[PDB]
Amino acid sequence: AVFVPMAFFGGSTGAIYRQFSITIVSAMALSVLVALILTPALCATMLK
Amino acid sequence: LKVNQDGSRVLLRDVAKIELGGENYDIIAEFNGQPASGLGIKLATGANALDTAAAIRAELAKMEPFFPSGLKIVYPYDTTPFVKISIHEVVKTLVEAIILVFLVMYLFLQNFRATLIPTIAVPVVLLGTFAVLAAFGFSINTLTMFGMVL
Amino acid sequence: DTAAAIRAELAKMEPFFPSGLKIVYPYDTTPFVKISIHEVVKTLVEAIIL
Amino acid sequence: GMAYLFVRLPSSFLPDEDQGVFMTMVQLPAGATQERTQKVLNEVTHYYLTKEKNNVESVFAVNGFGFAGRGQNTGIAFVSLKDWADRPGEENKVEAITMRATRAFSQIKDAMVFAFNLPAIVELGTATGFDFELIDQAGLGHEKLTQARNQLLAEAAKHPDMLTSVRPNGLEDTPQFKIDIDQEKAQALGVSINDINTTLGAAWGGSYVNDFIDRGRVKKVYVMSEAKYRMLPDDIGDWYVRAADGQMVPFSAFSSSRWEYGSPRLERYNGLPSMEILGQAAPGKSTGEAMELMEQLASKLPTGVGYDWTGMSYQERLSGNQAPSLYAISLIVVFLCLAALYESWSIPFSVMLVVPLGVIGALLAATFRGLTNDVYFQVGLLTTIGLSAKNAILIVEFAK
Amino acid sequence: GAAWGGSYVNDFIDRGRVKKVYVMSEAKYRMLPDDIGDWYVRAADGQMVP
Amino acid sequence: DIAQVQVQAKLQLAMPLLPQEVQQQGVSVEKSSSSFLMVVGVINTDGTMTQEDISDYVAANMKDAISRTSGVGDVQLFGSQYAMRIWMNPNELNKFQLTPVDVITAIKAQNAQVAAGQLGGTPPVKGQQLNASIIAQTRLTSTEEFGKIL
Amino acid sequence: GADAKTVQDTVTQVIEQNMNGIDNLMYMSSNSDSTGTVQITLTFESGTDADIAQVQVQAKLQLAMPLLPQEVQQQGVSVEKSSSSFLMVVGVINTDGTMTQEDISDYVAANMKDAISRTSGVGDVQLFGSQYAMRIWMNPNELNKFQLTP
Ligand SMILES: CCOc1ccc2ccccc2c1C(=O)N[C@@H]1C(=O)N2[C@@H]1SC(C)(C)[C@@H]2C(=O)[O-]
Ligand SMILES: CCOc1ccc2ccccc2c1C(=O)N[C@@H]1C(=O)N2[C@@H]1SC(C)(C)[C@@H]2C(=O)[O-]
Repeated sequence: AVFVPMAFFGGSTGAIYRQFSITIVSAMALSVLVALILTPALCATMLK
Repeated sequence: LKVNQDGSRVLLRDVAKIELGGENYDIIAEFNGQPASGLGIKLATGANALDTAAAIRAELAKMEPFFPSGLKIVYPYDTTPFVKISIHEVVKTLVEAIILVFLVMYLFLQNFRATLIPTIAVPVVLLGTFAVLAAFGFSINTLTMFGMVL
Repeated sequence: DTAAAIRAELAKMEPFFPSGLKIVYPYDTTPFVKISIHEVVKTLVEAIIL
Repeated sequence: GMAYLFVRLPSSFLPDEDQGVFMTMVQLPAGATQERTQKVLNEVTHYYLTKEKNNVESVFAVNGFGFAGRGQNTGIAFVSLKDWADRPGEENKVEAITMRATRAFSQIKDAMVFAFNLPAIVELGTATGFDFELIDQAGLGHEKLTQARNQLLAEAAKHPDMLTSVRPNGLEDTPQFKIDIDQEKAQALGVSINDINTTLGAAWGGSYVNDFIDRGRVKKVYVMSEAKYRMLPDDIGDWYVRAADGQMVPFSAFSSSRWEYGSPRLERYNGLPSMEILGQAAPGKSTGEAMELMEQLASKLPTGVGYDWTGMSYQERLSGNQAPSLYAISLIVVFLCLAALYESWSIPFSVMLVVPLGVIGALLAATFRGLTNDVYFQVGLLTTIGLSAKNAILIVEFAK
Repeated sequence: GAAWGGSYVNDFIDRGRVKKVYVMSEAKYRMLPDDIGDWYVRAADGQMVP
Repeated sequence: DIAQVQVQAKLQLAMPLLPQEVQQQGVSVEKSSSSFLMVVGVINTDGTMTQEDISDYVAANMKDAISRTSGVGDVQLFGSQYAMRIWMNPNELNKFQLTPVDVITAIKAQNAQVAAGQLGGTPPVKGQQLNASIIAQTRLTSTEEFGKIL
Repeated sequence: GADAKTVQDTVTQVIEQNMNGIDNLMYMSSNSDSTGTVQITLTFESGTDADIAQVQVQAKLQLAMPLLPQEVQQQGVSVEKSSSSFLMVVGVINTDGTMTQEDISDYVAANMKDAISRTSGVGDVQLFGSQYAMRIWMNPNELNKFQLTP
């Protein structure tokens, strides 16, 4: 909600604030997919 | 052109000089004060930039062997090496962000395995981002690679 | 939207007219869509109150 | 302190980087030749070679082709700098190289030679810079449009005013040799008007005749004249056109020699004549202020003279109108999403004033050093809102 | 063709904007069928022919 | 968009086998929607002019701008743009022994712009100081100048 | 050969009145030099497909082509995608078997220029020199000797 509405671009600065969120916004949902899957698993399987 | 009375022939060379020269003498280049020509290729408004410049060397490479004596290619004003530096000083910064994070995870937690879960977490997310930008439409721009560091 | 930009060019032309030249508006499609929005969103409010 | 370090912090778009490559252009005055501009292109090539061996690998000069347009006056050299490793300091960087290069061309030269950065981006988005254009809406000519443009440039430079910088794009105005051919004089002696038009046209200007073959590849054939018989005005009479009565007739018989004043670059905007005005914003003012203080100067001009903003700039900018709208909706949705997982009218507000905590520090590092609020800094703010919300949500989640 | 129907000859300039030039004839010499004979074409022997 | 291109990329092949009168005339391939929407009338109140002076000003100021803006299909001018109109008198032609063919030749000769060369040409001699463009015949402007065609 | 105001209303203005009925358009600029070279730039909205936008502009120029000079028709008329700026600028020189700044420019335009502009979608190529051509230099004194003209 901070990044995606900032990426509603207007004019010749089209792929500037646009690519400045959607790029890193996919990385947010892939890190929440890496924190809901994967990280839970590796911590239980092998820690101390 | 003509045949004057007495059987004399007026030819085109007799009335005018004939040399095989250029069609336009308005411009002439000089590479380091040396007689030269060139090929200033400009983009096609939406082209792939470096992929276009890679195929400029595709045609050029097959032309090289059939040159006369002396003819040699030289490379001024080039955009190609700037994108090679933007990949080699961002993926290098990518590795410097992982190694520096490795030291912070070891100081707070002495366990080697604890400085390993976050080390495999972020590279997996970095690759997943490439798959999203490929499926939607974007590319590996100067901007989207700076998004990987941020 | 095309008819809105017909008034865009026309508006910049108005000031540089000679003496007497004036614009007039017969046969117009614009005001019919303004009535179709104002007597449907008005009917929208009359359906909520009822 | 968060507000004060924002307004005073200037607005750019994208930083002009060292790209390992730059260039410089040339411009000679009214009616220069190929030989005169070549002297200027040589002196420029010497500054980059003998006086800059460490920083320049090569040069690629050109005689009669600038990035403005074309002609025998213009020119352009394409510099290819050495690799980044062999150039250590800030002295051997594009900013410093083009600084003392422009000084050398304004000191020991009698022309208009410059040197500009390699911006990337496009031609637009200079920041604190505009592009005006002056249109002739009514039925005035070229001579009337010239006087209107001189009154616009003069009025800007005579009452500033947190000042300005304004010059034309390329309407230097040079003479043109007109040849009035009297029609009644021609037909009396018995010469066709068709024959006379391709005697003057083919000889001086050249003429496309026919296609021939050379070594396999089909090329063109051109007919013109030896250089020495078409340099000066006195060589007009040397050409003799043939009449129907089988005798020669000189060009001086029917023609008439007299100079005039035209323009070597007639620009047109949208079906009407026009003249580009390349001016920029002040060091104090910035874009929005400069453009509206150029609009009331255009209205004070004579009748049949309107205007239109040509022509990269703009539609709606970035730190201007856009940013307020982007950050506006960003707050609206952040508040809603801190409620689907929380449920209150207090939790959202705690996260909604960690915003100025991270922003005061961001504006401190940018304003202190020689950076500015451009694209890279603007999105650095939103990452800080994601890390100030993140850390504060840990403070709110575990505590509740 | 040029007299009755008109004919596109060449482009000229008027007040800046390039327009067309047309050649035809005064209205009264091309209304009825009897005005055909009023036009005289020139022959090679330097005399007119109706 | 694409359907318009295919239709006008086929008309082009048949263009050479048409009359030379039709080629120079307006050939147009435009998107159609049998019906108008905005029909902007134009009149005069104070400084009165005819139904011809008004039609020229519409076609020489606001017609080219309207058809180009916001994707207009095709504009129909209700009148006509101005043009150097001539009315050949047949009785006066016979007085001086002339035809409409000789009138058309006089306008395609005097009323015509010629492309002259330039002092100090594209390939000059080394050491020339000046370089200007030569002007020759100019297209006639007013009604008075057309009256003085010999 | 034509001067500035010759090309301003014989080539430029003719196209400008016939540059209508185009989908998407912000503005249109123009230039006309004394060297005899005109260049219009029809800018469209942001990222308007440059493929279809190129066709509409050159499917309208075609209708105005018959009302241009016959000199300009046979000359190079071109509608290409533009990106004001170069990227690859391949210089070409000689070292051993020395030739001029004209022999090199012909070989570039008669071997590697046609291949480069066609490959990987190039917008428009600018030759820094000129292709060879059977060049003739008519002497005016020798023409008068045998009674002749250009
Ligand atoms: C390149 C920026 O040239 C600039 C830019 C800004 C200025 C502000 C004030 C005073 C001067 C300048 C110049 C200036 O002195 N240039 C002079 C000129 O003439 N031209 C130039 S630039 C040009 C190439 C568009 C054109 C030409 O040669 O046709
Ligand atoms: C709702 C998600 O809209 C998106 C998302 C991602 C995109 C990635 C690339 C390009 C577009 C988009 C759009 C998209 O559809 N927006 C636009 C659209 O229409 N255009 C843009 S960008 C543009 C300039 C290439 C073009 C135009 O204006 O003609």
